[PDB]
Amino acid sequence: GNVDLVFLFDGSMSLQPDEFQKILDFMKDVMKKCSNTSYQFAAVQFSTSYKTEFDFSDYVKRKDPDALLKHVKHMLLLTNTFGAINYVATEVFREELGARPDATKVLIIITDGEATDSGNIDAAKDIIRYIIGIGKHFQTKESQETLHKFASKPASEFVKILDTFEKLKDLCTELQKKI
Ligand SMILES: [Mg+2]
Repeated sequence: GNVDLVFLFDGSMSLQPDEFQKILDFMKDVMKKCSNTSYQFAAVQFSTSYKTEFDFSDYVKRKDPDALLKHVKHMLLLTNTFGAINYVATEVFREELGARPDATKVLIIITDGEATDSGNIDAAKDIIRYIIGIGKHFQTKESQETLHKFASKPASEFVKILDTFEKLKDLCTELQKKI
């Protein structure tokens, strides 16, 4: 029943300060609701570059989402989603970072725009992948559909297109129900 969950969250230049803070608050809320469970967490900010803001070992030690994220600095650059997902798959889901070999791997990708880079995410395909596309850049169907390649199948389950986070059916509950 162990789940190792990574939040992979956009820090691009398009995010207003309140919008970036709402992404932080969303991750904290999921963690608080899912705390003291078989879930362990890590979080990675991506924009141009990728930074593990806290790893699974950190999570087990402090178990305080506000302290784990207190040092995050909004990167304010690009949206290199291909590089970021590869980074998570190969550099974050590792025993050296506290990941548990027995656990089910889950990736929650949070983004406010289309990917600026290119390539493939072969190395991450066996991870259960949800993508949340937040805000105005996903107002047309075409834009939304560009996120399907990053998510598990079917997109009707794994791609979430949101005006705001409050409209999402509660993620901790849904994960505990389904994973
Ligand atoms: Mg953006």
